[PDB]
Amino acid sequence: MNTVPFTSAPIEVTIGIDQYSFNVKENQPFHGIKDIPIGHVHVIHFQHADNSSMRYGYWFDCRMGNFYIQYDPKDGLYKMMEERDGAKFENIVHNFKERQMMVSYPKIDEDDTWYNLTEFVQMDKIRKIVRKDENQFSYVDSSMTTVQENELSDPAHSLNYTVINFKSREAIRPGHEMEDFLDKSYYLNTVMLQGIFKNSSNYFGELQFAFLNAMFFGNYGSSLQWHAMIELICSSATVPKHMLDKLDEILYYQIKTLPEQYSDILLNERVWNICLYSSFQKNSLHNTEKIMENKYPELL
Amino acid sequence: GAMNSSNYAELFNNDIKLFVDDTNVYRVTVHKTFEGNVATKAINGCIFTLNPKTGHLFLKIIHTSVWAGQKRLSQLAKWKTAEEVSALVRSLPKEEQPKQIIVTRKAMLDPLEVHMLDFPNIAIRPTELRLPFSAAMSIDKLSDVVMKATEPQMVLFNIYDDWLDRISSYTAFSRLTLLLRALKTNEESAKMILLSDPTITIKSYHLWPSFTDEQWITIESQMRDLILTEYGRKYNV
Ligand SMILES: COc1ccc([C@H](C)N)cc1F
Ligand SMILES: COc1ccc([C@H](C)N)cc1F
Repeated sequence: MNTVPFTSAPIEVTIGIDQYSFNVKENQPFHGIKDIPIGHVHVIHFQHADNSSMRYGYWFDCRMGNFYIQYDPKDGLYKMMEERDGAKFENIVHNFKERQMMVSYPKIDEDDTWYNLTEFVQMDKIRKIVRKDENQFSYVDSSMTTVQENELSDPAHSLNYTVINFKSREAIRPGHEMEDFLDKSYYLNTVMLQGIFKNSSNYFGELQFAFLNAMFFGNYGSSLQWHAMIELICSSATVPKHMLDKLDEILYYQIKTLPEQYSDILLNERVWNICLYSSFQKNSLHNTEKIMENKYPELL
Repeated sequence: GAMNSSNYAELFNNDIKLFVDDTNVYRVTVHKTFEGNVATKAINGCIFTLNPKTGHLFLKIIHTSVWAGQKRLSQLAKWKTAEEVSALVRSLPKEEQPKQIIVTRKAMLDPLEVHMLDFPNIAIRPTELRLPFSAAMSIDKLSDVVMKATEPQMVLFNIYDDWLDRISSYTAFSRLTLLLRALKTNEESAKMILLSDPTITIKSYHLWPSFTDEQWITIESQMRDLILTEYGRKYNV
């Protein structure tokens, strides 16, 4: 069980850690989150009390280093930092724990939610979408735009998701125009899976990281990326059976975890009605279709 | 974006452009089978591709053999239209290729766009106008070449005949749309109007009769009367 120590909490802030959130008051004695389960990525994120503009946060893996948060009053945000001195870190955490100033990641034992949302997400791939290589952790916020978005203006602060575009030459073989546009199996299996992602675990990883950035930061281009990757599988007549089964489970948990009040902005009517009711895979997403009907029948 | 009444003069400027109408590409006669079921039997069709400024018509004849063994033919027809338009473009010298192609039906946008990805600087646009290009098979010489075709074939016409020697493209397009609207609302009467007296005749190299200026006014008036009427005869007014 790992720990993220906070130098202090000088401004009133809502703090999220994965799917949970809590409130800290201005200058409340607060020095961290403890008992963070090892073996998953995590995200710690922030919504300031004064400015609900800009949700922001850090993706990180405790196995990759000792990380802490200290507020920066110049840039006006809680920043993640790495402490390279192993025993200085241990000694800092131990005093915070002894003084019982850290909140506890309240994982219910029955609860596989975070594993299910992050099954294929790996820090090494996160760092390739979010290029900032001096750090082992990755910053994201509400306003960051995607590479594809900027093709339609600071590159250093972009989300380098894999560009998907159904009306592109990448996607459409010369002389297979109608075929490839109505059955995207070529573009999914040969271009994306074999060529670009190498395997379906990497593809699902990006899909899951897009959904999480959309939900936690309301990153609009992440949401576009999540819907795009779903639609590409659903619009492909030929998909490995194991990918469809996993996709159903992937989506089931995303849909399960989405706040009921955010469904208007984060769910795309066309994509969902097409995937669930019109596409090749309309009959291959039983769990996802059942929860979508019982929870968001309005959208459909 | 879309083409409508406000940006109407754009058609007649010096940017090369084509309309594409696909309404006669896939044509069927529906009939009963021996067993008392229904079956379609297709007949030859055509893509109506027209330069509105010059009047050059590229009439690609769609022979029924193209549908042999195919499923979802109404959807295939939109992609077949798009394949043939894109090939036409590719066959043209660069300086003759269109800067825009305007489809008369929005369902042609995706198929044409996908077939034209190599031409990123050719704009594919819809239109809000309700153009009567479906009545192009009411023109006898066009209907003839289509029905006689035993194979795929491209025939070139000027749908304005020699009109441009005397009138502007704007006026020539307006006469054409009026004749076509008339043929669409009541083909018989429109046709009765056109060849009223044998002194006026259709030249071998033309589609429409050789009318004087003064006779085109009389005809245009008779076509408007026809069109307003049928609108009465239809809504009772
Ligand atoms: C809150 O956690 C820490 C606070 C301060 C430091 C270093 C000495 N700047 C390191 C930590 F790990
Ligand atoms: C990680 O610490 C917490 C997480 C959630 C809460 C409540 C249930 N919002 C409180 C915490 F102290």
